[PDB]
Amino acid sequence: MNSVTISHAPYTITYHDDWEPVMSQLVEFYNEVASWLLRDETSPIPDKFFIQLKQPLRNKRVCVCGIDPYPKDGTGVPFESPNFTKKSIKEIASSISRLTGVIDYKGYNLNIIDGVIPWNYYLSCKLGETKSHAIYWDKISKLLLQHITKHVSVLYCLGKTDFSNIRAKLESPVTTIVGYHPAARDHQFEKDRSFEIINVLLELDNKTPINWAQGFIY
Amino acid sequence: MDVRCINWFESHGENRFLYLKSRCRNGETVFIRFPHYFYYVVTDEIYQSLSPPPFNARPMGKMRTIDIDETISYNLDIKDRKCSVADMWLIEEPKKRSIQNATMDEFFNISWFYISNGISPDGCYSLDEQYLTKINNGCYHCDDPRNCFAKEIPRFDIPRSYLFLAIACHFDKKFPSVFINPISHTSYCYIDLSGKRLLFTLINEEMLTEQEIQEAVDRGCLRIQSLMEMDYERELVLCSEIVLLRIAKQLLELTFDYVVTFNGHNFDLRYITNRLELLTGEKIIFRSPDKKEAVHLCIYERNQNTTFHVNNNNGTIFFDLYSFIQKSEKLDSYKLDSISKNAFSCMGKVLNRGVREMTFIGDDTTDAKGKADTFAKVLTTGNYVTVDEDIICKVIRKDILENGFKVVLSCPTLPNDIYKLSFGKDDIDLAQMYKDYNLNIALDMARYCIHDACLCQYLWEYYGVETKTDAGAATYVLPQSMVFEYRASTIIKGPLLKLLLETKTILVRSETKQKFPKVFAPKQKMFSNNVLIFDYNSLYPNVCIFGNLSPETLVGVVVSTNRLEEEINNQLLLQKYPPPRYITVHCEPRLPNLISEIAIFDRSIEGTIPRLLRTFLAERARYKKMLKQATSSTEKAIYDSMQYTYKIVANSVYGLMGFRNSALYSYASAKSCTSIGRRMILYLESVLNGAELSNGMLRFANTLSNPFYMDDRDINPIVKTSLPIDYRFRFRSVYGDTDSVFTEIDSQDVDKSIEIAKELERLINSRVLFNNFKIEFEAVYKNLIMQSKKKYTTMKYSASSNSKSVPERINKGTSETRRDVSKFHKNMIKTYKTRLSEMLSEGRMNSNQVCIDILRSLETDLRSEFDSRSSPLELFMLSRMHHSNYKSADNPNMYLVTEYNKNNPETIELGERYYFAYICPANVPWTKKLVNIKTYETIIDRSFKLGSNQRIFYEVYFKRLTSEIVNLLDNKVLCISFFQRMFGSRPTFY
Amino acid sequence: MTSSADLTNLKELLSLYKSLRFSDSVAIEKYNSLVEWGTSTYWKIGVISDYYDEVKNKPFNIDPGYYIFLPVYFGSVFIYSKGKNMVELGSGNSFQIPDEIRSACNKVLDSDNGIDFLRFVLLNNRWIMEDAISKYQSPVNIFKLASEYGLNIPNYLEIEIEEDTLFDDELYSIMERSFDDTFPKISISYIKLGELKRQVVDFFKFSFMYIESIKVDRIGDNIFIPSVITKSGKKILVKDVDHLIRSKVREHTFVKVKKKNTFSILYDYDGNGTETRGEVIKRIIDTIGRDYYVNGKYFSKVGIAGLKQLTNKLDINECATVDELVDEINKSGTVKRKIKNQSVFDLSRECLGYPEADFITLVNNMRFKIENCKVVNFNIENTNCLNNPSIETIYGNFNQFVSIFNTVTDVKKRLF
DNA sequence: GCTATGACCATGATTACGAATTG
DNA sequence: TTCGTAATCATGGTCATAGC
Repeated sequence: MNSVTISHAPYTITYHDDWEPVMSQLVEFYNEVASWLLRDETSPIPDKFFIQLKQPLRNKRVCVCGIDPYPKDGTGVPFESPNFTKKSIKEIASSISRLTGVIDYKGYNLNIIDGVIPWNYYLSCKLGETKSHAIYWDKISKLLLQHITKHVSVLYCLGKTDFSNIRAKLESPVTTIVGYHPAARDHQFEKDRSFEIINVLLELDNKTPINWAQGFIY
Repeated sequence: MDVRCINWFESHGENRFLYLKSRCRNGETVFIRFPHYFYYVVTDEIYQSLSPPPFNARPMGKMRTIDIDETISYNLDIKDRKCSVADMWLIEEPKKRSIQNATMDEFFNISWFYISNGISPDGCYSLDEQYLTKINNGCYHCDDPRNCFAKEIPRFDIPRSYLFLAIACHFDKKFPSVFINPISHTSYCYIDLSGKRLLFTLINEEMLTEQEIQEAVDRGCLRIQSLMEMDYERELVLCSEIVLLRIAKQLLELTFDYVVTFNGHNFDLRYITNRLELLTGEKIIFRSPDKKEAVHLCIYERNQNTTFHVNNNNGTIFFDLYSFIQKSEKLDSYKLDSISKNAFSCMGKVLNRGVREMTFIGDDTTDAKGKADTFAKVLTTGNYVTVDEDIICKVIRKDILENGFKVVLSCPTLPNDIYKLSFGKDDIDLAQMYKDYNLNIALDMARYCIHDACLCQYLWEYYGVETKTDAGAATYVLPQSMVFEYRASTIIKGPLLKLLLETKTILVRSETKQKFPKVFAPKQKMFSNNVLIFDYNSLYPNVCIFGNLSPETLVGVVVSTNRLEEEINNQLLLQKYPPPRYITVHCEPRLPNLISEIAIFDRSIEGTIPRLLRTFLAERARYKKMLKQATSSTEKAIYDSMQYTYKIVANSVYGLMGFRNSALYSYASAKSCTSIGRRMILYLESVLNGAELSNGMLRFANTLSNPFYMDDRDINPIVKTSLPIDYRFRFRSVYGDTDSVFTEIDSQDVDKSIEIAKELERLINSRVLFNNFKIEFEAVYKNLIMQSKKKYTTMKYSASSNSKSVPERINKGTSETRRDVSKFHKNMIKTYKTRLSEMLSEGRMNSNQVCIDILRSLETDLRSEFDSRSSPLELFMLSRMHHSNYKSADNPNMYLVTEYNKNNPETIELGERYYFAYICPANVPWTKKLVNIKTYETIIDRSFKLGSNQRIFYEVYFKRLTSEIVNLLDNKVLCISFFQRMFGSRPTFY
Repeated sequence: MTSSADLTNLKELLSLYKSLRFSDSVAIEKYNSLVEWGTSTYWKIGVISDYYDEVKNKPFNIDPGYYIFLPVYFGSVFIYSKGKNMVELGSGNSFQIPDEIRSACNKVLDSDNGIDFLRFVLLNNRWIMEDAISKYQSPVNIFKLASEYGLNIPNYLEIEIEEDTLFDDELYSIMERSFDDTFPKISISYIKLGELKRQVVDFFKFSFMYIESIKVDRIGDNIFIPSVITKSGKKILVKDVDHLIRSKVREHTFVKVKKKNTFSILYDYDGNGTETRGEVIKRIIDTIGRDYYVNGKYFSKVGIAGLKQLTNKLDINECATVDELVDEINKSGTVKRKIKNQSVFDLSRECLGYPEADFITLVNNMRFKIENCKVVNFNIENTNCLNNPSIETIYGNFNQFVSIFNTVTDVKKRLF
């Protein structure tokens, strides 16, 4: 519940204690880039890059990670839509509906489910482009993904080419399965049912599984 | 239309092709585009059972398939190999499919293209215009490479183009970063097709306040304000950072043939691209020859350590000498300065003396032929010269003679007649010069950067990378951009496939292979006598040829877990499998319960691996013989490159026979090869040890008998020699391994040593060895101290040398660059090694006296140094890089940095290189037991001064010093006694 | 990737983890190999008395209800489970049983997959099922189908009580007399109605007794077991030679004994002795004679005989001459499979009833002079291996072993 | 009764991680 | 790959508890 002051925008980061031991060094990896980030307009606003830091890390088991936020109307927290318009959230909601069997749904937030963390590798992107801020966020992604790995048991990566070199990405060998492209040709995402593979992997290390039906909003 | 190939490369779009870059006689560049397919080998029955017909099928013909799986037998009833003779077809298709019964599924498609079409990767070809269709400017399309590349013409000479670049950025405390540190200087060496060589350097003007621009322009430099108004003829150009980056982008986009940079893939090119994108929204674009695919620069990684590569697709080869040096040669250090020092060196003479500078002369009549020319060529841009590996000199004046060079160097007068000169480290502080930036400093850094750029050219010409690339492409059957990118398991597939196709055999592994699982110590370290070196001529290839060890020639493996069955099995083997048709080799058992394992190999028909090794050896011998009588320098370089390539490829077979995923994997073959090699080295070491040479006779300590089976050779140990009868020599054997053997002789006359070495080599080759095992004389070692072949120091005399010749001071294992011990430590180690070498050569030594000498020398020096306390602090000054990537709980180094930061206005970032030492209050006297030493660590700033109530904790430094000393020497018990008496601890020997 | 094969394999791995036994080798090796497969493709993978509580020895009240009573016998406990081989305690050795028992076990497992395992209590080469645990249903089905097959089953008891039941020594003796079974007993297992937890009770007390000596008695072909005789002359039931060798009994002295209502069993040694194994094994061997060696759980002869073992192990009548021996082997067609599929040296090993480890470490210590597939001479090299007197006895009987090896090589060569 | 084995102590020992030899 | 420093463990004793 503490806070840290920054030279550049948003001038202040509020956070949870679970990021404490490493986030300190974060400041001398943020002041060297924030000058060039603010030159161009970004999605989301400068006040919501670090709102994902609120969620604690002492009760999370499996991680879902993206490559880049939505170019338009991003609200900091990933893989969500207040108006439920985006294609990827529709696809994952349909997959979860087919797996669980529930046929009605109008909202689906990955933040509601316990034991999971909705994450993105790059924390910014200018509208009209994709993964255009890799050089600005490379070391931050290093630090944050490695710190997440210290607690999470299973890692799920969405994307084929974006996550093709995750083996050298981290230093601690943890189980990691890569998903398929959200816009892959032939609708390969429709045949994807990786969630029960995630669950059965979480079976083998003797941990409590996760139920996805609570994440649906009716 | 005659062209010579340069490179072959891939397109990675939705439709993929094969690209060939070639040059004609006049200088024109031609690109050819082929369709690239997926290849498959099938049998006739599967070929006729393919409901969708393949795109095209080619009948390979009769082929014989052999199962090469290995089974363990516990008896003497051995099931024979399963061999199947059938018709086989080779099919080509655009798209990838799965075939359930496809063989030869380990060879690449590019190799299939080369072999099936009969195209050498670098041959000169007279193409036919009938099968070529013009699709663009300079790019043609060919769909039938079988007939287009039919004509073969002899090799001719073609021009080439090169670009070498160097970068100099701004830094003050830490490693440069893109966001805060700009680029100051950028130097280029440029070679076009016309053969003219240009050198230029661009300096940014953002740091050279306007008076300095005006002074530089008045001095002769040129200023530009736009991209289009800069000329390569001018040697120095002053511009802005944006214009500099734009010029860099323009230069890197040209269709060169080689862009060579030392560690440029990790730092230089990446910095240029990132800075260019950061300053302006502009990219560097590479375009395909047919102009339908564009890519951006994005350096990507590979694991082999970590290697970096460029994703270009225009045909240019981006080369990094760092990776090539790491793969090709094993060295102590990989610094550019160290590589330059080891590469360029000469024997120079003193021509003048006095004052603070002296004149050095060098010519072909002093050192060798061509060394002085190389030094003179490097000298054209050189600035600092290293002499005696201790003195760094700033060049004042230089000139190049017709067959040599002359320099004047500022150094203290030192009275001898001949020294050695080399190009090495420069005592230049870039960070200091960046703090007070002026015009003179800018010009000096400009010439430093241009020398760095030309150093890549000098190294490239020195290593012969172009001819090596051509030879590797020709032999390995691979594109020129792929020769130095993969391991041994990938370069062996081409010649292996060619051999399999010509001998029409297929090897099949049909079972999931199991997960199956030595250093030699010299008798004594110090010698004080002459050591003759003999070299085995490719021991593993010849032993594989002699034993016919191949996966398909293995009759079987017999195991036994008890001696009764072992004895009956030996009886049955001698009754059923007798020499010379079969050979039986013992191996160490592969399972804990088994006590004996015997592998049987047939010799009726030559195998596959022995044929490959014999071909490689014969080709290397032919190329050496052809090189010996060659006259032209170009032909000599080509032949040397070819023989080097054959030597490299022929020495990778033994490692591949033990690699599980390799194409030549065989457990029993590798074990048998190792066993026979060890048996041979043991036999030679046993027969040489104790040999005597008296009167006109030479006697060996054991019978000259074949250690495998009886032979018709005479086995009389006494051999008549041709040496004078007055000699009385006794020989001993000390060290021996796979590659070489050492023989000790008690004399210091080197002429007698070399003549006896030649005679003994002749006698061993003619009389002792057998079949195709040979040894050759290498050198004579004087004052040899060794722990192993990794770490030793001695004076080397070549075989073709006389007594009045300059020795080679060979010294390796030690680093002299491992930068966390001390400054006193390294210097005093050098002094002690020199002292050891100087009393080693007296002669009247024996063994347990020089240990005492060194022990009391250490005692006296340590007492004097501890008592006087006269050494300055900086001689005990240590370094460490600071980073927060520390595991565990505390790691008190971070805490120490914290109190230093909170106690001092100076602040250390997370990328600095901070200096530390060991300090203790002066009241403590000399201690015996040691404690946790991290508590004694202190950080030293620039303004820190040693206070009167503390002092340097000498004990750790002296303990490390005496530990490395006691790692040397021969005596044992007195060493632990001394170490106990001084420090009360157990030394860690070896 | 999201191949269904991967998820089916992952369920197979979890099932194997739920059915892992440390004693088994094939299943353990396969599971481990799949572990390396997974940790190579996915860079990481998450990876006896379990149903038995403490034994009750003092009287206490039990909850009224339905009780299933089964007597737990004296003997060595061995295990068998699905998808594995025969399982026992500690050593992991094996033994021979005709395949019709294997067929019956296959019927047991495939007819009902809910049965956890089948455990046997072993004694004097008479080998009968005692109890087992079935999760899905009551344990009635397993032994009722066992007795349906033909093998004997224990006299199970079903007692339904509506009030508190006091479990004292006297009522235990009443139940034991109700069993009226002459075989030795050690405890009673009582099973609830609908609970998978298994619980046992043994009532016992300790006293002191005096021994006279230790002799050995016959059980079966070459099978011999020692037994200690008491003051009262009652036959003391020794589990095996391992039981006595860790009991470390001292002759002509009193020792503690766990006395039953009708029995008095010698229990495991609870002292703090410091005498090492060597001189005490020489003492017991010289007390029992030079003709005896410990081949694990029993003893064996050293007698010459020679020819009178093959017919016993070839499962045929008495033979007199090698010629008629090979003629009978030739005419009897069901035999050559055994003699052909199996080697020679180990045949001469099981023909003489020798232990594997001692004999192999003995044979790996001599030199043998042979001729024409026939051993003629042998000589010993190391003496330290002879520190075990059993090694000395085997070396002494090697004279008969040589003739046995020679004659089996003769018959092997003659037949083919 | 002294001499025997459990918890206490360390010299001398191998085994372990760390982090550099990176540029 | 080597070299260095903690940490852990086992072969040299000693003494309090306790048994023939």
